[PDB]
Amino acid sequence: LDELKKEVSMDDHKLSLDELHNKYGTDLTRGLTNARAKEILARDGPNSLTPPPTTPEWIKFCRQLFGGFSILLWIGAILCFLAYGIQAATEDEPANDNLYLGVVLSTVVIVTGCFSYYQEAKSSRIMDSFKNMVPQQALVIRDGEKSTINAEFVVAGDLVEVKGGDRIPADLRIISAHGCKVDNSSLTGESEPQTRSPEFSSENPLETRNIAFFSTNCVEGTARGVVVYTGDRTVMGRIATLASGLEVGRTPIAIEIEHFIHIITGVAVFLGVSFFILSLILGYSWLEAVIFLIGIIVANVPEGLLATVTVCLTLTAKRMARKNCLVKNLEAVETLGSTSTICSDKTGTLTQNRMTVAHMWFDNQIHEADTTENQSGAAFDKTSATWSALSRIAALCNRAVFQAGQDNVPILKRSVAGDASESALLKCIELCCGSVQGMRDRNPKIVEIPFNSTNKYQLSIHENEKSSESRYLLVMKGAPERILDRCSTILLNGAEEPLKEDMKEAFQNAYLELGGLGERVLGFCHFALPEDKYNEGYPFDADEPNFPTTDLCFVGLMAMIDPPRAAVPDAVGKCRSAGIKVIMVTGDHPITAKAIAKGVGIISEGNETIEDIAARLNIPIGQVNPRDAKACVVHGSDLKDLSTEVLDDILHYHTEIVFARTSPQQKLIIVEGCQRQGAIVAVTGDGVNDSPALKKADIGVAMGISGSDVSKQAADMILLDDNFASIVTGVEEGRLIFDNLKKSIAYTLTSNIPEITPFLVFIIGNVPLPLGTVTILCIDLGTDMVPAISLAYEQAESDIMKRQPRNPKTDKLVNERLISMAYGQIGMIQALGGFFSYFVILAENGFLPMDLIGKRVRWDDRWISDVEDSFGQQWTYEQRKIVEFTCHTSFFISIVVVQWADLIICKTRRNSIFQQGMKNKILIFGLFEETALAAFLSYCPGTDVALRMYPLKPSWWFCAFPYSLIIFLYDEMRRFIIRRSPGGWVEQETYY
Amino acid sequence: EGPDNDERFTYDYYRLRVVGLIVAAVLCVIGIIILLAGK
Amino acid sequence: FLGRTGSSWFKIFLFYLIFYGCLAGIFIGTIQVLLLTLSDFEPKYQDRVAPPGLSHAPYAIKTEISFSISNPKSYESFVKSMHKLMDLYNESSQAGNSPFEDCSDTPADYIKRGDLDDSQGQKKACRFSRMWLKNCGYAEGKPCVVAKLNRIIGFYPKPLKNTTDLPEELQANYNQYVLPLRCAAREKIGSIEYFGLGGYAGFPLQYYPYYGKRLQKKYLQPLLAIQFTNLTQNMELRIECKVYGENIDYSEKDRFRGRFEVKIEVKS
Ligand SMILES: *[C@@H]1O[C@H](CO)[C@@H](O[C@@H]2O[C@H](CO)[C@@H](O)[C@H](O)[C@H]2NC(C)=O)[C@H](O)[C@H]1NC(C)=O
Ligand SMILES: CC(C)CCC[C@@H](C)[C@H]1CC[C@H]2[C@@H]3CC=C4C[C@@H](O)CC[C@]4(C)[C@H]3CC[C@]12C
Ligand SMILES: *[C@@H]1O[C@H](CO)[C@@H](O)[C@H](O)[C@H]1NC(C)=O
Ligand SMILES: [Mg+2]
Ligand SMILES: [Rb+]
Ligand SMILES: [Rb+]
Ligand SMILES: [Rb+]
Repeated sequence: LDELKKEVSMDDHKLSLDELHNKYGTDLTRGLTNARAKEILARDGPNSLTPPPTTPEWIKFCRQLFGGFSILLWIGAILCFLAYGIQAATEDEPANDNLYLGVVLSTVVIVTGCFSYYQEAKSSRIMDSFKNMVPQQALVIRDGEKSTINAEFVVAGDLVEVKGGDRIPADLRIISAHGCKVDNSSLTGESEPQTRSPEFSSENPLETRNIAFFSTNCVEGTARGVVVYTGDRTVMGRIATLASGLEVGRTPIAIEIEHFIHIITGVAVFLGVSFFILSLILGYSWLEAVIFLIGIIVANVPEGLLATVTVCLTLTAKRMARKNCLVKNLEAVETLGSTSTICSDKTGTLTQNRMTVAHMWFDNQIHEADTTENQSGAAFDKTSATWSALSRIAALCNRAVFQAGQDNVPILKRSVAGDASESALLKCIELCCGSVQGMRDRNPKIVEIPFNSTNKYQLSIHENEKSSESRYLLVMKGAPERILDRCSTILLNGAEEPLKEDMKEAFQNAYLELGGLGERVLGFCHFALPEDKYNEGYPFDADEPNFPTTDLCFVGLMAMIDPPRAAVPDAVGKCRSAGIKVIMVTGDHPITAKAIAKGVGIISEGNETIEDIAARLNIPIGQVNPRDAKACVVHGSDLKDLSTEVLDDILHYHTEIVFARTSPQQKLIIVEGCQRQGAIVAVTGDGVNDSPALKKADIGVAMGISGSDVSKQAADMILLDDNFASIVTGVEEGRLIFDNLKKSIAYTLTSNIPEITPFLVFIIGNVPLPLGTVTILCIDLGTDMVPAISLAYEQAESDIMKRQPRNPKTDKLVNERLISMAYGQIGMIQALGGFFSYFVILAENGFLPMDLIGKRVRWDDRWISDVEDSFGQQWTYEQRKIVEFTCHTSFFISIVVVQWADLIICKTRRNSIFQQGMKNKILIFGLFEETALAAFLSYCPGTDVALRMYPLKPSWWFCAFPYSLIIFLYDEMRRFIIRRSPGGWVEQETYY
Repeated sequence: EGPDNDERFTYDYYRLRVVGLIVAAVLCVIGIIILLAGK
Repeated sequence: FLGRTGSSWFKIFLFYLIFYGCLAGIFIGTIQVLLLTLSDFEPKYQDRVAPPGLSHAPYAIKTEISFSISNPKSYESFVKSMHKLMDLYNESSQAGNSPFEDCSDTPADYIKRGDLDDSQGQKKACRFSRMWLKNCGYAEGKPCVVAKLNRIIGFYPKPLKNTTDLPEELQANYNQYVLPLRCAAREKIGSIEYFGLGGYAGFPLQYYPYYGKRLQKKYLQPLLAIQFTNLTQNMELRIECKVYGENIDYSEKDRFRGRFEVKIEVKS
């Protein structure tokens, strides 16, 4: 469906003005007829974007109500009402058991539904942001007259007019223009104004001057044009549809959840029906056969687990909110940890998005300035008298000014009225020479010639601030070579000197080096005009050369670039040390893209492209073995004629990849290419041209300050302070939460065994029921909750940023090793500790373990109010039941006591508690509150009715203590083996 | 005692409940203290 | 195979065999020590049987015994359980001076055979003749229910003293030696008739205290036969038999805590 939109567009900028009118039945001068425009409206439809059909929240909520655990809990809830129905008909049961348990279980499903619904959130308003880029109104020429109309009423063929400050209402063929410049950052991510004129200037319509696009704005001048595309058919309207239309897809974390749901659901249905038939064979009435099944359901399903996961995710997202990293989708909290490839935009993401002075060439020396936002570098020069001469030209031969009321904000961050290069120079001098306004007050400008297309230079004449002179100084800047052809002397370390071929060659060298760094280079020179030839009232003519512009003194060079953000180089290296592949994907030109790649460490030192090898060896590129080149730089124009299989080979064959001059669909294609190889991919960006890629990414991260509204709609995560170091933190947090989820899951599952085994022995042994159904829910929904959550606050056991990204195909959240430990080893020890306390309670009340076998028949018989114990005493029905429920209560408390040790062992997968310590305060809180809850549930009056919880005698609490301790020792010995031999036996069997 | 051994079939479940609830409360307070060591 | 290789499948079996073996051996060990802390003659706790339950022979479907006099197999179900109990109180079962003793044919005081020790043989229990149960196949019309006080080791059932008012106000009040049992329904549409030891409507105190199964096997607890020769027919009659005493109490939950709940209906 969207495969059409993933392709490069076709256009009609090649046609003549006249020819273009024939195609759209239009007038170049009079414009369309009121009738013809209305006709075309009904024909083509409105100049608007329609949002894609969404899934209502209704269906979204209910889709969770049927996912493995909820299905089993539904079967339980209904099976409760089943047994209740069968009762209400047969023998009038005045009880509330099956009825209430059926109500409780149905509530558990609904509430669990809210948790998973909260986790599976999708806040997407892509198409809405795009719609915000179409103006409310447009100016059209109809019947030879200009009028404002609803922009939706704009059709292909009419004559539209735009001017500085307004949004392009539709894709236009420029037919007339006067000084028109446009901001195409929507399509390129670059905000430098692009001229628009009627002349065709490139075969590529996205590069030609005679096309203006919807989603962009006119920055200055005026233009008229013929509408060629409207609504969804515009270049960026298609990007809108592509972006808004892209299928979301399941996250890595989501896939893991479903996976263990299958496992646990599997064992649940297995043991469920495996013992349902095992009971009927033993001659159990279907009346009972279902009651046992309900218990089996409740025992096997970890009722509180899915909600635990959600809370652990939420708590991890809260910590990241506190580092200026907003998470829109709870699952995106983990994806960053599983990320193996980052596709990053350059401008406004890796870079500050601001022309900044990078180097200066004066005194036959290359000086480097500090490009960082917060200025974390050092000085270059202050002493040289040459510097002050260059500094003066940079301030004086400059027409840029700071906007009013910025004195509060830092120099480099403040808004400037002017072109990017003049702003850069302004901020450079203001920083290291103080107030520039001061320099422009001490040296009043009397005449100037602003930068001309033809002159290729800008000159200014000022009253020298010096009192002993107060004469006229000439300054000029422009193209380095043009400035050179106008110089005779060079200000070396203070004093001038003739411009010999020697210094002239050093100039060329300096010029070539700076240009090689992808930096824009300017020349600077001045000339102190002779006093006798220029009186204090001498008039200077700016129109006609009234003053010399030759034999001037060359002062120096200055170079500039849109520099990396301070934290970016280090963040890139850190991603790469964690084994994450970092690719650059930018709408910017290749020379600039490549230079920043080396600056931030995308391309490491020494690595070459095929073009680099060819130039170094002075040989044809076809003569170069492409396998000798680990780095590559792909232009979008070449990308366009490559198949995906060939794109896949590029991705496979290079470690250091730069995709430059890419369109928005091309970014999507590169992302998909990476994913196709089985990689989890993150995208980082800030422009509307990142929207499709951000949507398709497993996780999209947008910049918060510099980011466009669209990009932040398309993302899963926002960096609110533009701190790229947050990606590094995000991946670290993502890995940590992945491990801690394992700990929390094992902990929760472990207690399933002591809830399953009592029901089994109840059938096979014919003893009184050791633990009840209600009692199970008091564990999974009550006591285990805070402890399970607390594992989310566990510190790393080792340097997680030192390991490679997990293999999502092999490294699962829940594997066989977890089940073996939780179900086969620790849970089994917990089961016994439960049974022990059960036998203790009964034996101390007169029913010794031996006489318990095959007694349930008489025990449950409501009409036998005289059962004989081991000592020959006789018990009524309600009397023995009180002891039985007291057994449920102590078995319950036994679970809590054995979960103490389990909580401590689940703390660490490898390390010892004596190494990791007990610095998790939430965990300790869990221990205290868990025990408080259990005690309250046993001793609070009335709980014997609502939950069948009975007061325990002090000695009862200590039954499971020896089992709780064996767990601690056992797991500590086991992990001691793991560490002592990384070989594999204990490791490959039990290492979560 | 002999025929007056009524105490043999008696248990102070009332005190046990009072003590049990005291303990539960104090464990609840202790937990808050440790948690609130930083929020 | 599914998971691993044969070598791995073996090792995982050798482990869980030794592992579960140890766990079973430990579990058993903790059961040993538990038993080691317990007496053979007396349970550690008795507060959960404390107030004695009162149970009867007619096995009630739901605290009810409804049947038809004009039908044979209508009551043959209740006669099965009635027989089961009384069959134990046979004279052939109580033979010789061992381990039985002839006790007062009239309600007497308690009998202490020492302590709950094995320092003596089987503590000798009082004989009880089912022949003390006058009038009661059993009552084919108007049932002859048999009551019973639940056995509790070292329990001395103490009758109420005639200090103040009483339900069966002072009638045949053998204050010193009888634990009374008065059945009731207002709703007085019946005819209560009690049979027992010495002809009294109670339990003779000479059968106490019970020394337990280990120290007193073949021991016999006193019975109290109750006959309802009601002149009514074809209606559910809620009859409650209540025992009175210092050590006797009741509960709204446990409807068998020192009392009966019988729903007789001679639907004939
Ligand atoms: C306990 O006493 C009952 C009294 O009914 C015995 O029942 C006797 O059963 C036999 C054989 O079935 C009959 O011939 C008699 O008529 C019954 N009564 C009597 C008085 O002998 C019963 O057998 C006795 N049980 C034991 C174990 O001795
Ligand atoms: C109540 C009692 C009788 C039930 C005992 C169940 C035992 C036999 C179960 C419980 C957990 C189970 C193990 C759980 C995990 C694994 C790892 C997997 O890669 C192979 C099977 C294996 C090794 C299972 C084998 C059987 C097992 C040990
Ligand atoms: C009980 O049986 C005796 C004979 O043993 C008889 O005289 C008497 O009438 C019976 N009593 C009743 C109330 O039927
Ligand atoms: Mg950008
Ligand atoms: Rb469970
Ligand atoms: Rb995404
Ligand atoms: Rb559990």
